[PDB]
Amino acid sequence: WGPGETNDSTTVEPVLDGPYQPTTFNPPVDYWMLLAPTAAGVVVEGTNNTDRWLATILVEPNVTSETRSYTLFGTQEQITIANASQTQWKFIDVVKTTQNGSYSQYGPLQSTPKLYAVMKHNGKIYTYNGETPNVTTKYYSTTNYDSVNMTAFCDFYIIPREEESTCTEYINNGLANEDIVVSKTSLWKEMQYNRDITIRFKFASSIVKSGGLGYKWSEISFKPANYQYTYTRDGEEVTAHTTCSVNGMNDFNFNGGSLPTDFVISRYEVIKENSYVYVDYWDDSQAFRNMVYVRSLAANLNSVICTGGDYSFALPVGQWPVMTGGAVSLHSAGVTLSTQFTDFVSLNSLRFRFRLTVEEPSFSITRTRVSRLYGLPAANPNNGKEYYEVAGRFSLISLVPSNDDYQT
Amino acid sequence: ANEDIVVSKTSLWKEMQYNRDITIRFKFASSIVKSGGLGYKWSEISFKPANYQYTYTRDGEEVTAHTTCSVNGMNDFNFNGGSLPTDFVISRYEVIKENSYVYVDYWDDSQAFRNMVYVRSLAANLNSVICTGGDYSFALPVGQWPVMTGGAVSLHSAGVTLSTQFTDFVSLNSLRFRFRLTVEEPSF
Amino acid sequence: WGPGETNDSTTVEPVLDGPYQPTTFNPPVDYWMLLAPTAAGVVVEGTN
Repeated sequence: WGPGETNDSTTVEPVLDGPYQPTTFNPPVDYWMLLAPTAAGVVVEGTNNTDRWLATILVEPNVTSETRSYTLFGTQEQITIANASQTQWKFIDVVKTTQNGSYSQYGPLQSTPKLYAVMKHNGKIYTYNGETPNVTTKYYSTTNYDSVNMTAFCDFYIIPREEESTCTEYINNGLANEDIVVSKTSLWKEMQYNRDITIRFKFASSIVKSGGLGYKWSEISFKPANYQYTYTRDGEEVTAHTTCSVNGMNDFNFNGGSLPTDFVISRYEVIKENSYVYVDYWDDSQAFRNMVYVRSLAANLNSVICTGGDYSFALPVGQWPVMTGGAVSLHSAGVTLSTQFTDFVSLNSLRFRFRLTVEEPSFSITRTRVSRLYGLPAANPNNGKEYYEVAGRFSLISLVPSNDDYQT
Repeated sequence: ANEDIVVSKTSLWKEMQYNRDITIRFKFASSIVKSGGLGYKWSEISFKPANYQYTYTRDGEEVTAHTTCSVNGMNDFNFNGGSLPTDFVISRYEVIKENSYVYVDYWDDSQAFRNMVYVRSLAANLNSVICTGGDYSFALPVGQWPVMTGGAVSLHSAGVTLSTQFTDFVSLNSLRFRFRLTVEEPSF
Repeated sequence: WGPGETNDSTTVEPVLDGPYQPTTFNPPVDYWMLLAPTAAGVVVEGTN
């Protein structure tokens, strides 16, 4: 008995984390900001506003010593620049330490892929430098490293530090027809059973987080959940196993924006009227031993309520949204038998399909305008409970061998 | 309450084996929905159960077989060109891999297939096939239309499942062959 | 004869498209741009 095959909803894998628009933000620590601009000029600025204004500038290839008017932090400034490379773009880091302070150029980096990377760590700003295909990194010590913003005026990505092995190669290279009898005649009769049943089951969810800063998730999906227990019926102790799965779920997604600090749920599934919940039940009882060749199946099962649990999203900053509310009542949508035939043995399953009907209260997510939706979330379907239960009658009509027969 | 009653008397049954030559045919379906906005963001490009009916001569017997093809265990991929309204985005599409399988449900009308109930055991020996991926354009209001190309997956025989839905008097049967996948060149 | 329940999934009502970031582009005809500022000053600019 037991294991069916109804799995789904797997996902792999954001590699660049998506293009982010030109904005001013404060990326985290131990994470590399990767710049791959499309037009020359200013690319990124870093400002602490008391003693540190850094500005990285991209000079086109085959540009000689000349002065240009670049708007650095909202004000025009005459910056002198030169590049000996006829084909390779040149990154220069113009820095000052006062509001009216002097601009001083550091670097350069002559690189064909037009890729640059920066990060903050332990009181310094590390950046890429050197030459291709022999690129390396350098650093500049800076006080108050943890409060400096990094404002980009061009598209960029964010890559974790632990994937430095991928960051380096990124910077380097970029992205007849007959009937045969087998046995003689046999002897079987029909036996009708009436028993009682108490199916105990539980939900399980699969939580896969999107790689990046930590503000956005990738997948919060359902997953089949198994359960074992031991219960009494008419004085006999039976050790019953259950396995709950689902189908026909509806995929909701939230997007606060493309900024790396905006909360995004690329997908999370919910059960509604257009869904079902299957409960595969099996035990080692003698009734189930006999129940192989079955003619009819019926059962008078009661209804069960299932509520949504609270899920706290661990954001770096801000008040954590909490998905709360939601609940659905169930009713047995008949029971199906399945028989999977393997090379050497056969496997069975008795799946009680349960249809769904929404009830009160609705679920919501505070501080977020997407509110007052229906359904039971996949974030925490168990609502902190160890199991749900549905109990009732079981009425079976099966085909079994016969004894004390052949006459009246 | 626990009791044991009888509904019918004794009877006689015979364990009889049937070997038949089967030629299954099937097809796939696509359900491509365009999301709100300009027309550069797609919400879903996903499979759909593909029903197909056909008639074929099996050892001179005309047999009308009805099949329904689907895939299970697939993985969810996506693509992004940017959050700008003119950038090509596909939020979630599905793709079959080695971790997945292909389930072809079916039934037909010949006596041998009308008699496959109370099966004790069974097995099928088939060969492998190939399914390649075709072309499809993405209609954009303004700009060259992206088009897809490449990809191919070979199927190899697997087990069978016989599903019987009972609602309280009746039997509702269907057969279902399974196929394991090996992704084969060309890529997509 | 009837097939069993096949595995499926359906998206439903992604009505709120966006939010997008400040940027420049040529919006197409037959499409309302609905702007929602948060501070005073300029909101949208346009030039031929």
